[PDB]
Amino acid sequence: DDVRQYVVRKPLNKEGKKPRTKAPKIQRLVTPRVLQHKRRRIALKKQRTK
RNA sequence: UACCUGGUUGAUCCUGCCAGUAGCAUAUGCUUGUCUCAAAGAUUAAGCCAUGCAUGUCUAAGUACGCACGGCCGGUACAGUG
Repeated sequence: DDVRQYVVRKPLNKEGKKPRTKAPKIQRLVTPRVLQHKRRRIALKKQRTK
């Protein structure tokens, strides 16, 4: 199940302003940037072993 | 600039100190137009202190769900400034 769907968005409301629905930034989530950071560390292990 | 002068005697030559003489540091008195640099609560009390200030800090890169903002797009997890 993708946790991106189940984030409880905050239903803001105020006068003279367009409707707003804020959601928090999920922390400790596996993303293509996170995976590339583990690949970089493994590559440096190869470099200083060669 | 490697310098002396007055004072003991009726007069003399000495010993010897007193006073004079020049700088330099603190205080003080009188006087003071221009211009440059410039010390300044050490001395006595390392005594006592009203009040204000003298130490804070964010980049692309630790953590943003403050609508606090003008503004995107609207199922976009997080647009940005903060």
